[PDB]
Amino acid sequence: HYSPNGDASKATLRSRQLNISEQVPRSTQRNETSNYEVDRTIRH
Amino acid sequence: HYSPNGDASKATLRSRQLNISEQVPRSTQRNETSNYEVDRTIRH
Amino acid sequence: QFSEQVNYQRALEGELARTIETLGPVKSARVHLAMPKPSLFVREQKSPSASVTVTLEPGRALDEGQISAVVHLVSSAVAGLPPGNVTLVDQSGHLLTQSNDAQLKFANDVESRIQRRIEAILSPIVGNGNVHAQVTAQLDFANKEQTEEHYSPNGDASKATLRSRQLNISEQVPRSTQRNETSNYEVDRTIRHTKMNVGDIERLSVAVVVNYKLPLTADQMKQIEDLTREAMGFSDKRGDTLNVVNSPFS
Amino acid sequence: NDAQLKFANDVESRIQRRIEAILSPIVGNGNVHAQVTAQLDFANKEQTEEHYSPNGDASKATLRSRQLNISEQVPRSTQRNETSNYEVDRTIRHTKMNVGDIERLSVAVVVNYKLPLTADQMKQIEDLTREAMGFSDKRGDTLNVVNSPFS
Amino acid sequence: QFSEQVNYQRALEGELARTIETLGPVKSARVHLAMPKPSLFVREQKSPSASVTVTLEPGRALDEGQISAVVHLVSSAVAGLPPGNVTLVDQSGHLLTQSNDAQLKFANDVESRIQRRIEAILSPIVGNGNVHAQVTAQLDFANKEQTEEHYSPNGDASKATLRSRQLNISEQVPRSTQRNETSNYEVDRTIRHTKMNVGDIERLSVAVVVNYKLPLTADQMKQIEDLTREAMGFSDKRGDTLNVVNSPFS
Amino acid sequence: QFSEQVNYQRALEGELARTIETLGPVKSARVHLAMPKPSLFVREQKSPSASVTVTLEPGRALDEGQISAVVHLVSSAVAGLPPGNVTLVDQSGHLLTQSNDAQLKFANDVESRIQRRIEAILSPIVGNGNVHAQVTAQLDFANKEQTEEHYSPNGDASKATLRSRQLNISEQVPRSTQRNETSNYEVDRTIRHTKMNVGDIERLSVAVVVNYKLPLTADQMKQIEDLTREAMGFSDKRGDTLNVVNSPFS
Amino acid sequence: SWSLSVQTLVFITSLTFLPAILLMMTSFTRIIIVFGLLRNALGTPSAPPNQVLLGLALFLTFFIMSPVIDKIYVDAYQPFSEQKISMQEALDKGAQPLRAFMLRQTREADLALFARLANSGPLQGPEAVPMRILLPAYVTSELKTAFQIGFTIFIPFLIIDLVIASVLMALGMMMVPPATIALPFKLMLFVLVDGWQLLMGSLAQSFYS
Amino acid sequence: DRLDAALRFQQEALNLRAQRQEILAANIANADTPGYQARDIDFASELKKVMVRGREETGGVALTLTSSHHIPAQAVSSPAVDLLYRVPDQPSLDGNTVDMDRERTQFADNSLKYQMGLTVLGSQLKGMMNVLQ
Amino acid sequence: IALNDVMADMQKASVSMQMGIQVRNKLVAAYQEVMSMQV
Amino acid sequence: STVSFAGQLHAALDRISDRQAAARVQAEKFTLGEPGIALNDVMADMQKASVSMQMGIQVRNKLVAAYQEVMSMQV
Amino acid sequence: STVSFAGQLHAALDRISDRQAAARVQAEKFTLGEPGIALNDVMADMQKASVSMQMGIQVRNKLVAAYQEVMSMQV
Amino acid sequence: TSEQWLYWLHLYFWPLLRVLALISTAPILSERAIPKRVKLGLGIMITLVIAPSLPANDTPLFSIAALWLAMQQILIGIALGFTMQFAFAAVRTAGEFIGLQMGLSFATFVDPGSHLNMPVLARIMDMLAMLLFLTFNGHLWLISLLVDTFHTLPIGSNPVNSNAFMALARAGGLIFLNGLMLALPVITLLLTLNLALGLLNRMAPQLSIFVIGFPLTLTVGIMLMAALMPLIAPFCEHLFSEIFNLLADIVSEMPINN
Repeated sequence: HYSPNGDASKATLRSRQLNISEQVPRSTQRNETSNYEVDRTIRH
Repeated sequence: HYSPNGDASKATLRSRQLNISEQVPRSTQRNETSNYEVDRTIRH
Repeated sequence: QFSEQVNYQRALEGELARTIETLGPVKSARVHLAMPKPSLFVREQKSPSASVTVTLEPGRALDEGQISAVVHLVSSAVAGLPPGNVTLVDQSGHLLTQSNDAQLKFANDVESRIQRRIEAILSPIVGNGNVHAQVTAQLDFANKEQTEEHYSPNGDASKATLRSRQLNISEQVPRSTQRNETSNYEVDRTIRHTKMNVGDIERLSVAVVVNYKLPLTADQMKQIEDLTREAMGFSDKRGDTLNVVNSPFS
Repeated sequence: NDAQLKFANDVESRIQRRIEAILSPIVGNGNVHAQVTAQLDFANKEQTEEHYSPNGDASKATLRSRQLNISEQVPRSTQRNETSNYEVDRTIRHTKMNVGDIERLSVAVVVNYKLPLTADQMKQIEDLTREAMGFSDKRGDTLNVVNSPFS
Repeated sequence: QFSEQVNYQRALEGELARTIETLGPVKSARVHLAMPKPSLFVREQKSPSASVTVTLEPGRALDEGQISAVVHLVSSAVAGLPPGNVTLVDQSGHLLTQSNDAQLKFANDVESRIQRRIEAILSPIVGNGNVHAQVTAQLDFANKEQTEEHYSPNGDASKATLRSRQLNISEQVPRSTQRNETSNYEVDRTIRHTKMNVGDIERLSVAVVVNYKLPLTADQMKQIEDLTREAMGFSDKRGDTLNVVNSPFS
Repeated sequence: QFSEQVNYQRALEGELARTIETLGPVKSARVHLAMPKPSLFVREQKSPSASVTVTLEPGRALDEGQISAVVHLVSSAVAGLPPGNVTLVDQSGHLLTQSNDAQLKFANDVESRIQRRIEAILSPIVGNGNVHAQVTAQLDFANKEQTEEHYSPNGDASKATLRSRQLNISEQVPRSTQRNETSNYEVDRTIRHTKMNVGDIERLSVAVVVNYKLPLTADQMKQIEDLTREAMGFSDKRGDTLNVVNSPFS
Repeated sequence: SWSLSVQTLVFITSLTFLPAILLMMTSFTRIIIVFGLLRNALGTPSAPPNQVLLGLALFLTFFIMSPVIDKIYVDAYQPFSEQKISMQEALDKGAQPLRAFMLRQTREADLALFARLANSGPLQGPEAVPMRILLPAYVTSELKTAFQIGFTIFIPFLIIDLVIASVLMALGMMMVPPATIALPFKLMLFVLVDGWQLLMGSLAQSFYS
Repeated sequence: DRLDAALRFQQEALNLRAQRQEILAANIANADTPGYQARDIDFASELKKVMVRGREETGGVALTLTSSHHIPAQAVSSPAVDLLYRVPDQPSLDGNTVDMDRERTQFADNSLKYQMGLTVLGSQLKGMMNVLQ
Repeated sequence: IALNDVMADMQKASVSMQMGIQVRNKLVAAYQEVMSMQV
Repeated sequence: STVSFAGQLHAALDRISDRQAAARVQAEKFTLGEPGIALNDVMADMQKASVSMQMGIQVRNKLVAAYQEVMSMQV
Repeated sequence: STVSFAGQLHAALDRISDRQAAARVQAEKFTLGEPGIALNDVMADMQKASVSMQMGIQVRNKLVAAYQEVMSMQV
Repeated sequence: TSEQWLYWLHLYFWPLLRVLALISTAPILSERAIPKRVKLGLGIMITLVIAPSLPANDTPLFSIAALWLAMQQILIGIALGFTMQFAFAAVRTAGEFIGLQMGLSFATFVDPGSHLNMPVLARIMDMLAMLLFLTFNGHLWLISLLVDTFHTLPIGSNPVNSNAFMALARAGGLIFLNGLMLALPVITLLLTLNLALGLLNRMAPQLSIFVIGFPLTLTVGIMLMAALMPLIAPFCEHLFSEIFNLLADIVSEMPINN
C-alpha cells in the first residue's frame, strides 16, 4: 500500500525546481519539476 | 510516515536558490530551487 | 603445558578461602573463580568473576561494612578483577552483594538521608517522636550527553578579529563608485563537553507531619516550614514540593 | 555510583562540625544544631576557550604583510587597492573541571534560649554561620537561622 | 616455565607474613600479590595489586597512621605497586582503605594551617583560649592548560620592523599619479605555556570569635581584625571573606 | 638462573639489616628490596623501591637526620633505589616516610624561615619574649614557559641595515617622474627562553605583635616596622602586605 | 618534500628491500636458526620448511614485533595521515622504536667492533649510533643468541641419546643402532612436556626480556 | 586521495577552460542577434575560487531514480561561474556588443591554453605511469 | 559528464590500479623469497 | 666525512623532486595567467624534469637488478 | 537493483551503435531526397557520431590494457 | 565506465587481494602444478561472485597511507590457507619418522647434502592426505571460511589484534602431537622388534643388526604400514576438523575481541 499525494496540502516534497518567466503580446512560461517522498506500508 | 511539508511555514530547507527579476511592457522572471528535509517515522 | 594453570588457580581458590575464612564471624567460606582459560584462541580475556559462599558464625550475621571488606579483599587478591563482579552469598541465600533495580535502593537511600536530616533538625523544636516525614525523590538515570559550541559573535568590527583583509576602492568623477571588500576572520570559540551524572535529583516531594504540644503558633509553624524547606535543599527550578501539617498524633 | 552519597555526606558533616565549632562558645555546647544539604556536581566537565584579541584598531594591529596601491588622475579618477595580512593574538584555555564540587548549599541553624537572644545577638551569629558556610552568593547558597527552646 | 614464578609469589607472600609479625599489634597477616601477566598483545598494562588481612592485638586499637604504615610497608616491599592497590582488612572486616576524596583531607590540612596561624597570632593579645577561629577554603582542583601568544602592535611605522619593501612612486604633469607599496614585517612575540596548579585556594572564608576580658576596646578590635586579615593572607580580588565578633564564652 | 639474583636479594637483605643493627637505637631491620623487572613495555620503568620496618632499641626515638641516614644508606647500598623511594616504619606505627601536600610542607618551611628571621632580628630590640609574628606565603607551582622574540626597530633609515637595494630614479622634461625603490632589510633580534621556577613566592602577608615595655614610642615603633619590612624582602610589586601592632601580652 | 616523483620510487624500492633487509633487521633470524637447530635434534626434517617452519617463524615474529609496530603506528600512521608530519619527522619517529628494539638485543661489544672498523669517531650516547653500525652488530648479536638457544635445546636430546645408548650397550646389546631407538624417545620427551608451547613462549620471552 | 590532489589543479583548470570555451562560442554564435551583450569570465579569479571552494555548480535537478521505465529528465543546469560583461567598443545600434576580433582572438587564446593544459596533464600522467613500470 | 573529466577519471583509475597491482607484486615476491630459503 | 651512500642518494632524490616541483610551480603560474613566464620555458622545463625522472628510474632499475642478483647466489 | 558493470558496458556500446545508426539513417533520408532534413544537421550529427565512436575505441584500448595488466600479477 | 564506476571498481580490489592471498597460500590452491593464470583467474572470478553484497569503500592513497589496509587482507589470507598446511605437516612428520624407524634414513643419521627420505615415505602419506582432504569438501571449506571472514572482519581501522598470532604460532604444536598420535602404533611395534632382535645379541654378539636386523625391520615396517594404512582415514578427519575449528575460532574470536 501507498498513500495518494495528488494534493499538495498533504504532498511531501524533497526537491522542487520552479521557473516562472513571462512578458507583457503576453508571452508566458512556467516549469515545475518535483521529486516527492511517499508514505508506504508493506504488509508481508 | 512522512510529514507533509506543503506549507513553507512548517517546512525545512537544506538549500534554496532564488532568482527574482523584473523589467519595466514589463518583462519578469522568477527561478526557485529548493531541497527539503522531511520528518520521517519508520515503524517495523 | 596446560593443566598446571588450572591446578594453580584451584590452589589459589583454596588460598583465598583460607584468608576469608580466618576473619572471626566465619567458619567456612568457599569460592570459585571465573577467568579466561587456555583455549589458545581466546585473546580478549573478558572481565573475571569470583563467587563466594560463606557459612558465618551461628548467631551472627555480617554487616555491610565487612561485606565490602571481604569483597575488596578477594578483589585485590586477583589481578585485573573488578570488585563488582565478585559475588558473595551467605550460608543460605541473601546476596549481600548488589551486583536494573539498584536505582530503587539508591532512591530509597536518598529519601532516607533527607528524611533523617529533617528529623534531626526538627526534633529540638517539637520533640523526639512528635514529628514525622517522608521524602519522595525523582531520580534521573538517563545517560545524558552534551557538546556545546558557543562562538562569539563578530558582527561588530570593533570586536572582530581579521586574519586577512583585502579592500579595493575605485571611483571616477557622473560618479562611478566601487568598493570591493574581502575579510577573513578568526573566531572566538568555546567547547564544553558536558556529561550529566547518572542518578541526580530532578524533583522532590516532602510532606511533614508534626504533633501538637493544642496547635502550635503560626510563626513557629512558618519557621518550621522554612527550616524543612532548607533541609530539603529546596529548589523551585527542580519542581520541588513541600507541604507541612499539624494535628494531634495517635 | 552510590559513593557520591558518601562523599556528599562527608562534606555536609564537615560543614556541620565547623559551624558547631564556631557557634558553640557563643551559646554553649548543646544550645545549637546545624544540618547541611550539598548539591554536588558529579558531571564530567571539559572546556576549551580560544579567545582571540580583537585587532580592529590599527593603533593595536599586528601586520605581517601589507600591499598598498594608490592611483589617481585629474574628470578625477582615483583608485586605491589595499591588501593586509594581519597577525593575531590567541589564548587557548583547556579547563577540565574537577568532578565533585559543590554547586549549592542549604543550611538551617537552630539556637536554644539562654529567653531569646537579642536582635544583635542574632544577626552576629547568623553572619558567623554565613561566614563559616563558605557562603557564596553566586552559588545560590541558602541560610535559615531560628531561635527557640529545645526539648 | 610457570611454576617457578608462582613459587616466587608464594615465597614472597610467606616472607611478608613471617616478618610482619614483628610489629606489635600484629599476630597474623595473610597477603596476596596480583600481577596479571608480562603481556605481548596490549600496551595497557593493567596494574598489579596487593591484599592483606591482619589480626590485631586484643586490648590495642590501631591508628590511621599505622594503617598507612603497613600499606607503604607492603607497597615498597613489593614495587610495581601503588599504595591504592593495597587493601588491608582487620581481623574482622573493617575496610581500612577506601579503594577522589583526598581533597577533603587536603582542604582540612590547609584550613588547619591557616586557623592555627590565626590562633597563634591572636592568642597573646587576648589570652590562650579567649579566641577561636575556623576557616573554610574553596579549592580549585580542576586541571588548567593555557597558552598566550601576545604580539607587539606594529601600527607605529617608527616602531615597526621591516624585512622587505617595494615602494614605487610615480607621477605625470592633467596630473596622473601612481604609488604602489609592499611591506613585509617582522613581529615581536610572546609565547607562554601556562599550566596552572591543582588545588589552589580560590576563596577563603574566615570567621573569628574572641571572648571578653566586658567588651574589648574598639581599636583593639580593629587591630585584631587587621591581624587576622594579615595572617589570613586576605586578598580582595579572590573574594576572600572575613568576619570578627567579640562575646563571652561558656 | 633467576633464583641466583633472588638469593642475591635475599642475602643483601640480611647484610643491610645487620648494618642497621649496628647503630645504637636499633634491634632489627625487616627489609624488603623491591626490583619489579627492567621492562620496556612502558617508557617509565617505575623506579624499584625498598621498605624497612626497624625494631629500634626500646625507649629511644630515631632522629629525622638519622632517619635520612638510614634511608640514604638503604638507597646507597642498593643500586636502582632513589632515596625518596625508600619506606621507613617503626616496630609500631610511625610512618617516618613522608615521600601533593608537598606544597604545604614547602610553604610551611618558607614561612618558618622568614618568620624566624623576623623574630631573631627583633628579639634584641624589644626582648626575647616581647614579640610574635606569623607569615602567610602565596607560592606559585604552575609550570611556566616563555619565549620572547624581540626585534629591533629599523624604521629609521639612519640605523637600518640593508642586504640589498634596487633604486631607479627617472624624469623627463609634462614632467614624467618615476622613483622605484626595493629594499631587503635585515633586522636585529633577541630571543629569550625563560622557563620560570616552581615554588617562587608571589605574596607575603606578615602580621607582627610586640609587647609593651607601657607602649613604645612612635619613632621606635616605626623603625621596628621598617626593619621588619626590610627583613621580609617586602616588594611593593608583589602586593606584599605587612602589619605590625603593639599591646601588652597575657 | 617529495613530489609524485620519488614518492612511489622510494616506496616500491623499499618493498623490494623488504624480504631480505627488513626481515633480517628485526627478528626471524633468531627464530629460524633455533627452529632449524631443533630440527637437527629429533632426527630428520619431518617439518616441511618451505611449507610450515618458515610460516611459523613468520607468525612468531609478527607476534614478537606487535609492540614495536603498535608504537610505530601511534607515532606515524596517526600524525602522518593528512597533517603536520611529512616524511622527515615521520622517518625519525618511526625509526625510534625499531632502533630501540634492535639496540636492546645487541651485544654491547658488537657495536664496539663495528664502530672501530667503520672509523667512526666518538659515539656520544646509545642513540648516537647510526643504522650503518647498528645493522651488522645486531645481526652478529642475534646469531650468537640463536646459537645459545640452540645449544640449550640440544642439551636434553643429547642427554637422551647418551642415556639410551648407555642402557643399550650396558644391557649387553653389543652393536645396536641406538639412533633409531632414541628417535621415538626424542618425540616422547618433546610432546609429553608439551614442548612446542614451551619453546615458542621461551623464545618470545627471551627475545625482548 | 593524493593522486587527485596533485592532478587536481590541472584538471580543474582544464575544465574551466572548457567552460570558458563554450561561453566564448556562445559569444560567437550570437554574433548578429540584437541586444546580446557578450559575456566572459575572469579565468584567474575563477580558478582560485574553484580551488578554494570546489565546484558548487548552481542550478540543476534531475528526476528521481525509481524502478526502470520512468523517463529521466533534467532541469537547465549552469556552472556557478559568475558571467561578466565584456566592455564594448564601437556601439552598433542593436545592442549587440560582440566584436568579432576581440571574441575571436580570445577564442584562439583559450583554445591554445586548453591544449597546453591537456599537454600538462598528459605529461604528469605519463610520469606516473613511467614510475610504475 | 564532461569529456575531459571522463578521460582524467580514466587515467587516474588506470594509474591507481597499476600502483595497487605493482605493490601486490612486490609483496608477493617478498613472500615467496622468504618462503624459498633453507631452514 | 665519507661518501655516505644514504645521504648522497637522498640528496639526488631531493634534486629530482625539487626540479619537478619547480616545473610544476612554473606551469601552475602560467595557466593561472601570471605574466612573465613564457610558454617555451614551461615546455622545456617540464621535459627536463621528465628526463631527470627517467634517469632516476633507470638508475633505480639497474640498482634493484644488481641487488637481487647479488642476494640470490647460493653461498 | 544492481549495476552489473558488464551491463554498463553493454549500455555504452548500445548507445554508440544507436547514435551511429541514427546518423546513418539521417544521411540515408537526406540523400534519398526526403524534404525536411538539412545538410548542416546531417553533417553535425555525423560529426557527433564520429566523436562517440572514438570514445568507444579509446575505452576499448584502455580496458584491454587494464586487463592485460591485471593478468600479470604473480600468484 | 567512468570513475563513476572506475572508483566503484575499488569495490573489487580488496576482496580480490584477500582471495588471492588465500589462493597463493592455501594447501590445494597453491600447488606449483596449476598454471599461475588459473590461480589468478580463480581469485578474480571468485571475488566477482562475492564482490556485490560487500559494502567496501576505501582509497589507494598515493604513497599509500592505506597500505596498512592491504596488509590486513594479505594477513587474513595468510591466516586461513597457511594454517591449513599444519594438517599435512603432521602426516609429513608421521610417515617420515616411520622411515626413521625401519632402515631408510641412516644416511640422515651419521653425516649430508642428500636426504633422500622425503621422496620415500613422507610423500606417500602426504598425498594420501591430499586426497583425503580433497574428497569432501576439502577444496571448499577454506573458501567458505574466507567469505565468512569477509563478513566478520570486512574492512577496518582495527584489522588485527595482538595475542592472536600466538594462537597460530603455538598452534603447531599439534603438528608434533598429531604426527605422533598417528605414527604411535607403528613406532611401538617396531620398537618391540628392534629390542627383540637386540636381545638376540645376548645369545651371540655376532648377530650384527646390520646383517640380521635391517631386512627384518624393513619387511615388518612395509607389511605393518600396509595393515595400518586405513587408520589414516579417520585421523585425517580429526586432522582437518580441529584445525578448521582453530581457524573458525580465531575468525570468530577476532570480531568480539575487536
